[PDB]
Amino acid sequence: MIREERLLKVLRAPHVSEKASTAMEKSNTIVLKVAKDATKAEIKAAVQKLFEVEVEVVNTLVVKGKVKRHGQRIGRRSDWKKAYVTLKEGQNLD
Amino acid sequence: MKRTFQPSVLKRNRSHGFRARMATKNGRQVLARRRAKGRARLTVSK
Amino acid sequence: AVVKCKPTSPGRRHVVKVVNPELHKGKPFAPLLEKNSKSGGRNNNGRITTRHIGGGHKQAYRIVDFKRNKDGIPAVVERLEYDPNRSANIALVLYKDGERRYILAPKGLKAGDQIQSGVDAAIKPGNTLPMRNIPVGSTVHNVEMKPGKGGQLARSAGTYVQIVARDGAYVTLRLRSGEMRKVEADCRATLGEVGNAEHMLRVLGKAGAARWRGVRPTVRGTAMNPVDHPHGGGEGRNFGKHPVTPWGVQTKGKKTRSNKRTDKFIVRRRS
RNA sequence: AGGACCGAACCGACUAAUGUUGAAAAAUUAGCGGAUGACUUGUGGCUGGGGGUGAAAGGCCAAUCAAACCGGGAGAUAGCU
RNA sequence: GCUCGCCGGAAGACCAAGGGUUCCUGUCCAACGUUAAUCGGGGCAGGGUGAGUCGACCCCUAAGGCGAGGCCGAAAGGCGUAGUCGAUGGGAAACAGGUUAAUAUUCCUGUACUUGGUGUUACUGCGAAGGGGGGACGGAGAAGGCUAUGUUGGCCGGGCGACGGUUGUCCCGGUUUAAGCGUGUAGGCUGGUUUUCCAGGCAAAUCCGGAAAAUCAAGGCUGAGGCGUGAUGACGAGGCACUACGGUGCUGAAGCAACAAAUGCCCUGCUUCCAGGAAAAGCCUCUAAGCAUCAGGUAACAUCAAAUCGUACCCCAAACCGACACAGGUGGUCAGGUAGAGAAUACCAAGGCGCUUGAGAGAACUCGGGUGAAGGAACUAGGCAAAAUGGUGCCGUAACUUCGGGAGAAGGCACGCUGAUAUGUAGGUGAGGUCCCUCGCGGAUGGAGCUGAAAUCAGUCGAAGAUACCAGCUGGCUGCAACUGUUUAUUAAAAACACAGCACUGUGCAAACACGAAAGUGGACGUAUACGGUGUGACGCCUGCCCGGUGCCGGAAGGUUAAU
Ligand SMILES: [Mg+2]
Ligand SMILES: [Mg+2]
Ligand SMILES: [Mg+2]
Ligand SMILES: [Mg+2]
Ligand SMILES: [Mg+2]
Ligand SMILES: [Mg+2]
Ligand SMILES: [Mg+2]
Ligand SMILES: [Mg+2]
Ligand SMILES: [Mg+2]
Ligand SMILES: [Mg+2]
Ligand SMILES: [Mg+2]
Ligand SMILES: [Mg+2]
Ligand SMILES: [Mg+2]
Ligand SMILES: [Mg+2]
Ligand SMILES: [Mg+2]
Ligand SMILES: [Mg+2]
Ligand SMILES: [Mg+2]
Ligand SMILES: [Mg+2]
Ligand SMILES: [Mg+2]
Ligand SMILES: [Mg+2]
Ligand SMILES: [Mg+2]
Ligand SMILES: [Mg+2]
Ligand SMILES: [Mg+2]
Ligand SMILES: [Mg+2]
Ligand SMILES: [Mg+2]
Ligand SMILES: [Mg+2]
Ligand SMILES: [Mg+2]
Ligand SMILES: [Mg+2]
Ligand SMILES: [Mg+2]
Ligand SMILES: [Mg+2]
Ligand SMILES: [Mg+2]
Ligand SMILES: [Mg+2]
Ligand SMILES: [Mg+2]
Ligand SMILES: [Mg+2]
Ligand SMILES: [Mg+2]
Ligand SMILES: [Mg+2]
Ligand SMILES: [Mg+2]
Ligand SMILES: [Mg+2]
Ligand SMILES: [Mg+2]
Ligand SMILES: [Mg+2]
Ligand SMILES: [Mg+2]
Ligand SMILES: [Mg+2]
Ligand SMILES: [Mg+2]
Ligand SMILES: [Mg+2]
Ligand SMILES: [Mg+2]
Ligand SMILES: [Mg+2]
Ligand SMILES: [Mg+2]
Ligand SMILES: [Mg+2]
Ligand SMILES: [Mg+2]
Ligand SMILES: [Mg+2]
Ligand SMILES: [Mg+2]
Ligand SMILES: [Mg+2]
Ligand SMILES: [Mg+2]
Ligand SMILES: [Mg+2]
Ligand SMILES: [Mg+2]
Ligand SMILES: [Mg+2]
Ligand SMILES: [Mg+2]
Ligand SMILES: [Mg+2]
Ligand SMILES: [Mg+2]
Ligand SMILES: [Mg+2]
Ligand SMILES: [Mg+2]
Ligand SMILES: [Mg+2]
Ligand SMILES: [Mg+2]
Ligand SMILES: [Mg+2]
Ligand SMILES: [Mg+2]
Ligand SMILES: [Mg+2]
Repeated sequence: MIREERLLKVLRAPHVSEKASTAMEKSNTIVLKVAKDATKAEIKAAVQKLFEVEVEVVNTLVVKGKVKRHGQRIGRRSDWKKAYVTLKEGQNLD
Repeated sequence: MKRTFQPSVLKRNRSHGFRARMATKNGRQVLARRRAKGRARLTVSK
Repeated sequence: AVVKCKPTSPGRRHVVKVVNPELHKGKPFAPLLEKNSKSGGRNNNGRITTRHIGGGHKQAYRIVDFKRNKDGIPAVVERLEYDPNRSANIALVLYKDGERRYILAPKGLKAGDQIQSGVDAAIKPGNTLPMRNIPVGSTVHNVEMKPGKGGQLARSAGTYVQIVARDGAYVTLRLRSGEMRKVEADCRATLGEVGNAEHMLRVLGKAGAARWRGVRPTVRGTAMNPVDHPHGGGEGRNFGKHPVTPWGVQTKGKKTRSNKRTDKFIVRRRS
């Protein structure tokens, strides 16, 4: 059993996107911004517990941070992690 | 023409990297000089 | 059989092959093989210690019985094989108990002959018995220097050692160089000359045949600069100096033996 | 069969012209040599400076070599400008 | 958007290395861009990289590195045992179609596969850090069998022609389909099987190896491709409709045969040669201690798991190495048509470009080319450079020679197209059909159909038929070096180095020698038919005299002579 505190610190935010809206309406897949050290089992357990909903599969990818220039000083945004969580058919989420 | 720098990260880190410097006595003196001078990038190693 | 090649090309003009049709035309015996990694003439410091070595064909090592310890048990000779590691051909023998080994092939040895080590062995080419059991005046090879150490003398393709005397614990040998040396009379020796006597009758014909054997080219010393060699230098071809090594040691005639430990074992030097 | 022949890839660099504040701190164009061999190439490794390596030109060792580079002795010394 | 031109064994496509968001969309034009710029690899904002099967990680080791102890060394430290790292190599498994502005063998649809688990059920010798097998290995060459792929025909759909003709022996386009599973073929290798015994494999062994005897010649292993299924599917020319004119939705014909055919596959094969061609694990098996009815083993079934990291984009390039958006350099993979021996070369397809200043004019001069009267090296240091030769087949071909060569010597003839032989031949392929069978992916016979050189004869056209690109100038005397090779990266490619060969000399093995204060290591897991050094430098005929000087070797009677 994965602890509930970790399950509360795994998920960061939902990711709004044209691709996220397409996968949500077609494949019934939500797109989440997750913690960087979070694994697929921790994500599947978190969505299955905190939302009480049935997860079919989780695909993950790491998003590399961009290099920006505030004024003339260079800088780099953070690497973050993105999860495609495919819900089972019939399941629904706000 | 073929110029003298043909990069390879593996050979770069095996030759000039952190653990290659920390392996020997004189390489540890290299890292002590760069810390005293205050280098931002202390070695090659990314 | 030496075969002069027909001159269809320079590099085949002067080639003499040594063709032996009795050698096995197949793979060697796999358990007796091991890896023989090349050196390039470079020691553990990586520097070149011995020059002119490098390249050549990959060579697997053949484990050869020089100690020859299977006493009493007779062995039949299974087949003759090529060894790239040495000038002499090797013989794959099969003991009665089921062990196979490689020995140096003697002159007249062929497939199907019986060999036997030990003291009570007969005296035919192939047997190995101590030289207090060997008659004076016979030609042996694969001769031990110390008892049980393994054979070290007369291992190259056509060599042999004569036994000229025996005084108790020692026998006096006539080595292939002409040196008369005392060896203990308990050291094993193998009867007969070593096989491939016409090995020296080959002619390589071209430079690549030496590069196949891992012999890099030798730059003669006077073709250098004086920083490189003592012979180097000159405006034209000049050699007004005595021939030395690259390290300044006289070569034409100067002796270099400085071992006072083994001087009691040397009866007469070579002439 | 061949350190065989002709000839592309590939490796090299014999001749001429251009260019010489170049397209290029050595190249282009037209020809040229080898092209199954002592061939060539990728990756990784080893050899360290009076030392390496060198089919040997004092050649090469990061566009630097009759003794690399960097830091230090060091503000060497300079009857010389 | 219509035309034109260029590449097309690349100037197309896919990657590794390397770079690191350069990817896509919106917006901006100050700077950057060798001009303008509304554009951009530029600025700004947002979005984008989805894996049990790809790769890494991981199991394994090579060269080599590190190295407990250890040995050695003023110190630092050097070497190295047990070990542990280390790919560029070995090791389980996924294919097709569809889709996004940007990802896909990653998502979706469909169909598979592998390795681990737990759990039952049947069965019952399990067990290794050990033994054995396997993994597991070279070069060259020859065919044969295939496929990728292409061409033609058939088939289906459409068309009937801006200018003479074109319902036909006419034109255009399409004719696609995988992994897996089953079959086990061409072909390659191999004698099987049973029992007994055994100084071997560090002990053991039922395993391997070796001895016997008996029986059976016929069992086994490997194996491309094909065929069947996958697939009543998907894809599919086109249509039918809406249409933000971008698109979105619906529907969907035929989907066959022959020939040619790879540098790819069978092939880690076969033949042959000498220069004699990695290791370890996974995998299979044998037993050791141990366990004794428990553990574990395999067999089926169920269930669970297969994590983590990379995945955008360039990759020959404007994104890599060159200071540049630099005519340079950069490893691997794919390899269409016509002609052609060909991956050369010419023109094209797919696809991608027109090289980030243009517009005129049409001086000298320079650059790169084209042609040239008569002469033809008189130019010049020198035929430098240009020009010329150039292909296939046949005839023919000198001195000399190491008998191989020289030699493609030199020199010369033919070459297009049409018709006939023969409405397309010889040859290749090989169907129907028939027959046989120990029956199939079978064996004969059979010749349909397809493909298809070359030659002779006759005719005909042009100035010219190897018509373009492509593509040897030849010969004579002579010096040097035998040759192939190598060399001054960046003014010297040579007669210089090397070379095979020859000779001298050292070296008896703890070898000489060399690198190392040393331990040690190379020589060499070699042993005088070996190794090192030196000189000469294929081959042929040869290599003469001098030991006084300088070296080296040998001598040990005398003289001299160190520390002590
Ligand atoms: Mg991933
Ligand atoms: Mg040598
Ligand atoms: Mg020599
Ligand atoms: Mg030489
Ligand atoms: Mg010189
Ligand atoms: Mg000197
Ligand atoms: Mg002179
Ligand atoms: Mg003189
Ligand atoms: Mg050749
Ligand atoms: Mg050129
Ligand atoms: Mg050629
Ligand atoms: Mg000089
Ligand atoms: Mg340099
Ligand atoms: Mg120096
Ligand atoms: Mg100096
Ligand atoms: Mg001073
Ligand atoms: Mg000064
Ligand atoms: Mg346009
Ligand atoms: Mg074109
Ligand atoms: Mg081309
Ligand atoms: Mg940017
Ligand atoms: Mg863009
Ligand atoms: Mg403006
Ligand atoms: Mg501008
Ligand atoms: Mg931009
Ligand atoms: Mg692994
Ligand atoms: Mg390992
Ligand atoms: Mg190791
Ligand atoms: Mg220690
Ligand atoms: Mg060590
Ligand atoms: Mg690898
Ligand atoms: Mg893309
Ligand atoms: Mg084993
Ligand atoms: Mg091979
Ligand atoms: Mg086909
Ligand atoms: Mg018309
Ligand atoms: Mg008309
Ligand atoms: Mg058609
Ligand atoms: Mg199938
Ligand atoms: Mg991609
Ligand atoms: Mg490109
Ligand atoms: Mg440009
Ligand atoms: Mg460029
Ligand atoms: Mg082509
Ligand atoms: Mg003009
Ligand atoms: Mg002209
Ligand atoms: Mg004209
Ligand atoms: Mg003229
Ligand atoms: Mg005219
Ligand atoms: Mg004229
Ligand atoms: Mg003249
Ligand atoms: Mg004149
Ligand atoms: Mg000329
Ligand atoms: Mg010309
Ligand atoms: Mg002369
Ligand atoms: Mg020459
Ligand atoms: Mg040459
Ligand atoms: Mg060169
Ligand atoms: Mg030069
Ligand atoms: Mg030159
Ligand atoms: Mg040694
Ligand atoms: Mg000479
Ligand atoms: Mg003489
Ligand atoms: Mg003398
Ligand atoms: Mg003397
Ligand atoms: Mg004296």
